[PDB]
Amino acid sequence: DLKSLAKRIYEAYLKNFNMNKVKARVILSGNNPPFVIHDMETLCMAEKTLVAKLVANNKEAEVRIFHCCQCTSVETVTELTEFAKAIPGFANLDLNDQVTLLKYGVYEAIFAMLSSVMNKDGMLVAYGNGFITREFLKSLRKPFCDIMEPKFDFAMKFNALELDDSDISLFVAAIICCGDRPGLLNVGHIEKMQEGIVHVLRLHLQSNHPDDIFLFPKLLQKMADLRQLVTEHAQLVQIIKKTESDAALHPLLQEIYRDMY
Amino acid sequence: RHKILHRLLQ
Ligand SMILES: CCCCCCCCCCCCCCCC(=O)O
Repeated sequence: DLKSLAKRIYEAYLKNFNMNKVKARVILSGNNPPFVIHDMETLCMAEKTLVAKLVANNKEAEVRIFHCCQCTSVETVTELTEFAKAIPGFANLDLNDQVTLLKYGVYEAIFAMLSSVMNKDGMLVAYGNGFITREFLKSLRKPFCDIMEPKFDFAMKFNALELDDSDISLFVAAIICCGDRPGLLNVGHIEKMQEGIVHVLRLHLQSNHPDDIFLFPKLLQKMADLRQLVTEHAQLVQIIKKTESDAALHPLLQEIYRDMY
Repeated sequence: RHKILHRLLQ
């Protein structure tokens, strides 16, 4: 029954995401050591080693960084789509509703999972092979210095919940299976799928975190916080699109943001 | 309207 649904969702998470919290923690603790990006010199060194093709010819450092941000998001959306297709029940949905659920859910899920590669000083990037500092990102020229800091702020509080990958996989499934997204065709069926996943999440947190009797409502609130974080992020991305000609937006991300909020 | 997503979903 429900312990099995939880395990199936956790197995789908482990298969489909290149990064998980165990992997990240092994790297962040200190083969393939992460190259630390803390200033312009180390950014340019890291680019030559980790994204060589991007700098083989150059556009401002901030625009190159934002391009790497979007490349990461494109990869994570692909992982999230596979994960979703492995969520028991998702594939029975109307294809239009599958699209809608992913459209509104991917960035909430992205920023939730980003917490796993963040600490108070910085974040893992480039498949675990770079660590870019929080202070360096703050140092970038406006508006690019305003992208990541709200995500670090969310992450520091999210990480203090001490979730593990078995919790996070269910949380991400609950983010995706959300029946109040705009434009859904079969709201009733999606709400029932959501109720099923949230019930499994509730029972799992009771078992896995008997020490924190409010953990489930804390996570319902984090879901609401993420929706607000995404609304704000999309507004910033629109400012960048309109005022930064060199910072082209990738077509999959344009499709996601278009008509979102 | 979401051709890349729709493709990814298949
Ligand atoms: C040398 C590589 C440097 C790369 C540094 C930036 C990588 C950050 C990845 C997390 C990005 C989160 C922000 C997403 C932006 C978006 O898709 O709208």
